Amino acid sequence: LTYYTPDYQPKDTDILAAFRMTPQPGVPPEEAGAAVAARYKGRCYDIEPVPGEENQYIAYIAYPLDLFEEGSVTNLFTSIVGNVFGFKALRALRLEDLRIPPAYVKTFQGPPHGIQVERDKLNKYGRGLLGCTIKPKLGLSAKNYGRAVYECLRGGLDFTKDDENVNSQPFMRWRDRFLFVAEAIYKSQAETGEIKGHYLNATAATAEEMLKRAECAKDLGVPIIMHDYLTGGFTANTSLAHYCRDNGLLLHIHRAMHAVIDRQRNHGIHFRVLAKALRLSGGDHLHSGTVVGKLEGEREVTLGFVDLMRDDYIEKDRSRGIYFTQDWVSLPGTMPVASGGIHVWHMPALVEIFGDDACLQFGGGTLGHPWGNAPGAAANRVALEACTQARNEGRDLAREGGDVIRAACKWSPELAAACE
Amino acid sequence: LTYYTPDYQPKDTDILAAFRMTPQPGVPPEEAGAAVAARYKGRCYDIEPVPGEENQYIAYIAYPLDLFEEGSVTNLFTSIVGNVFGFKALRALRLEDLRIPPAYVKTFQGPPHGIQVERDKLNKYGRGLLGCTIKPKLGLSAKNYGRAVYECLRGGLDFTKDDENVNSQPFMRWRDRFLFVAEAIYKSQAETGEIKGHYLNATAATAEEMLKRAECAKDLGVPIIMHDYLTGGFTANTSLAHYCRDNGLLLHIHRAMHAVIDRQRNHGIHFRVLAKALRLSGGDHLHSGTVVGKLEGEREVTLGFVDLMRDDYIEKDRSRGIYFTQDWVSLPGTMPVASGGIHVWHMPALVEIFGDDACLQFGGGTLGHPWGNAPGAAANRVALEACTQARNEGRDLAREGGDVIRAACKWSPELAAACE
Amino acid sequence: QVWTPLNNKFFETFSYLPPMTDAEISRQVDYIVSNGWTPCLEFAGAESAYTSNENCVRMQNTTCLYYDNRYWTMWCTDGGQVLREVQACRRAFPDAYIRVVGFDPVRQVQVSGFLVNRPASVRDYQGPSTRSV
Amino acid sequence: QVWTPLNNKFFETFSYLPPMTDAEISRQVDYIVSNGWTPCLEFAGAESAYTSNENCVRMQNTTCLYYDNRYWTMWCTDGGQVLREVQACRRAFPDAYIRVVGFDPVRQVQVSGFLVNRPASVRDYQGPSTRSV
Repeated sequence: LTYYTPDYQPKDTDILAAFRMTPQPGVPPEEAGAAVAARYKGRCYDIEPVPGEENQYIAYIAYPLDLFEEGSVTNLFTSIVGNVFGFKALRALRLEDLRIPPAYVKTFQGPPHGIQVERDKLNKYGRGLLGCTIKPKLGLSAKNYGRAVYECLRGGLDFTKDDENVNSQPFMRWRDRFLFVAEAIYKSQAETGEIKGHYLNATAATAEEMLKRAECAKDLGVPIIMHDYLTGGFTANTSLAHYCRDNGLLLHIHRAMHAVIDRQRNHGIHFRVLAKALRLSGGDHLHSGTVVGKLEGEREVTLGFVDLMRDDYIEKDRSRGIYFTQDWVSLPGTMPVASGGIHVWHMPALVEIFGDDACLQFGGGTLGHPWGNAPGAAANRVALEACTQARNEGRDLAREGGDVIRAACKWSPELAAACE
Repeated sequence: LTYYTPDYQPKDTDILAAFRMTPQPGVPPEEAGAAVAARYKGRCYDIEPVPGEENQYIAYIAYPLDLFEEGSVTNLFTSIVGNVFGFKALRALRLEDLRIPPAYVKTFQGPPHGIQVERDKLNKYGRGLLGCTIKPKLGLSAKNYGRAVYECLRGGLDFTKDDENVNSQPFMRWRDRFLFVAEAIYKSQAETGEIKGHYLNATAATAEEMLKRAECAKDLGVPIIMHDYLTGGFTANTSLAHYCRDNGLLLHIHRAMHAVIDRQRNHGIHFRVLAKALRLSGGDHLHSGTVVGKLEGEREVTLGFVDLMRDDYIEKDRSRGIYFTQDWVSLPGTMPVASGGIHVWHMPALVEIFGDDACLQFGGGTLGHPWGNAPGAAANRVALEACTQARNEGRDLAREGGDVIRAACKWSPELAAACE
Repeated sequence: QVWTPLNNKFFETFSYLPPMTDAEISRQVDYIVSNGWTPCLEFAGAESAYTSNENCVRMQNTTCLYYDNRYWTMWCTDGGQVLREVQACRRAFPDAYIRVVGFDPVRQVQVSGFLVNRPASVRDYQGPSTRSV
Repeated sequence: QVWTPLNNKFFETFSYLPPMTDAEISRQVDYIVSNGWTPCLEFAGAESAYTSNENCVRMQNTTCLYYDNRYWTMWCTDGGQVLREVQACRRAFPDAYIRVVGFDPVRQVQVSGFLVNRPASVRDYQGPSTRSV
């Protein structure tokens, strides 16, 4: 096998992939790794069997740096996973991890601002950010959408966001929504005195239309926009990220259509690779998990991709799914956004798991507070601040979250109607 | 006859026309319908005689959807009524109605905002809008035009408008008028606290000049402009409507030269077809009737084209002149504007006939109030609000309009000088 | 007589009629409920009641159709309940204008909006007889 | 109950909790010191405490992410020293909000920022029970 070189030592500039592959019976693992690998040739340098699985192996592939176009996530995905999931010799194939060498990382702009620049621009420190998804999902007029945005933001929420499928429809054209949301953002800012924002959806049919929506957001002076990178495409995302860096706009990224590629354990691309591709292409926030009942998915896997998308240097940790040491050479980090049913008594768990550098999203639209949207937002803000204060005092949140919530509720009438 | 197919069932994508035709003596109706009809061939599928008329028949023509250019009212009118009114075999010919299939409707942008977006932007609900035509028609300087605008708007009127023939003349250039009207609009807004507007005439010789005037209106921040679509042309109107959608401007449409095409019962195009062409091309308001003495024209016909230009789904109703069911598939509606001599005691009738989704225009320039323009505007506003309040209480306006007007006059000194 | 331009502010629908009584407000709310619409209450103090251009300083390109204070603050079965809420809002915020709004639950659009309360403390508005001098 | 929109200003972190006592401030400063960070004190009077768009009039192209009064005025070993400085700042500027800031000395970035003082004289803010009416 010219393409299986177990004695090869990967270079400091090689792009490395870790494939979890299940070959068809009768096909030796070395032959299957050689096929995936097949001066500019990709080579399989390491194959390890998965202990506790049926005929499953991890194949490590090394690609020369000259194979890829500088600063192009599109080309990287075309080269690595263009036509390899269609090999008949493989029953199942799953890309688990990528190693982006610093030499390649330096060719990317990365996220427009990052976590620290975001915190400095918004003047919010020492706590997680809070967001809500305006509900109902669709049918609402731009005026009523703006009213809901203002009501939720004035309560104490830092962000609101358009629904993932809200781009521009007969019921609510995009420019009307942008104008009414801008009025709501400014009203809530004047009322509370804190900087507010709303994830305006710029996702559109053509790059020209998407840039026009970003331009309108820039002309209104609003802080942040939103994009669907897995449906819009890396090419559209990279254009939007370059624009946002040029014009000082924050960029929230929603991972629509992700489960179509990262759900099945045997086939597809693991979300961590999609998260690294997003960080390379550019995004200040990246919807990274759902909290149905509780944070779903293995905690270690979540922590692994959160560290991969946040930290500057992540050492190899197979326990958390890190197959390679990832040096980001000072590329700005991406803030993970945990969305879903974030109930008030579940805030301590998520604050403990994520820390301060994350945005908790109430994608359920809240509305569970009997008093209204604004008091519900206040209750959430009070709960988050109380949990953060308790954690800063040395309390163990996983053991005293209920006590902290009760103690905060003892003095908060808004949280009292929420804790019931 | 290859073009008369009485057994043909029109497709869901066919464009249907209902022609009222009077053939020359000796010409059978089937032959005349075949001629008007004559894979891409128009066909006469239905002919009904008009009971109570002399040799008058209604011919139904079906045109394939592939015949027309997407989003082009110009092409639609070229295809349907390009050269068919010049047939010698027809003594008279009148296009009565059109059926625009949803497939075609979806290719049009439609009105820039529509009625509901207009109400939300202007923050005016539950009542008709009020407007005045600045008088004298011509000769007034831009300064004096602005003074008249400010005086009429401060009284309580929601809109004022340029005269139909006021575009740009030696006596009053257009940019001077735009600036003085902007100052007047802002002064009246500051004084009353309500959002005001003035229909600035953008109708010009070249599309470039028209877009420049629209651009000036956009740069002043004023809310609304005006266009003469039947004299400027559908091509110019569609450009202006696209611009207004792009830049968040309202668009009032005046139907100059309409009677040259929709007055005679035997020849021409019925106003309802022109109203549907305007709604397709784009317009937030459309001058739809005159109130000389009282609302002129058959009430049912007026109600029919008002419903056709307002509602989303209008079922076939031959009593009101609806020859076909019209599905608008969520295209924004157009607000009808009834202008002319709207006297104070005639307000209850028009409020009953039109409802809240209409603009009543005092094209006479008011001035009949002995006190001034501003108190006359107030009297009109008081009368309209009193009629609306009475209608909301369950009163029958057509029977108690005088009582409501008197009761409002009992407490309104401004209306007392108007009711005399 | 001359329409006074001093302290003569207005609030759109029904603002040019004399101040509505409890029975008139009740009848208007009953009309809103009869149509199938939902009534709610908006309120704003004198500092955020009238339209303004305070935030236009942050905008470029155009400010067409943008005005501040179009949104008020939100405060629904029949006229009596809305009247009770009107009294509650009056007691809680005596120096605030109260506005009754209507919302079509099917189209999800605002269909109604009329002022029902003018703070006696604030004097930015005139009375039916003092509107002309 | 209804979140009050009148005199209900807030100052980001820990602003929605009841006013922190000396022991609570001390514990927060000890947390900042434990992480290896440097605590300092910021203060601003009521005229320059809230965000504003006063200087946006001088700008073109865009004003995205620009807000005035984000910077306060600067006023660091343990909680007791920072508490003593808090009392000193209170005495020197009684009508000024005081904010404790944290700075990571290695990354040279701000890592903390919570208000620890609200001037009794100023009434632009509510209390934990008066936040809803």
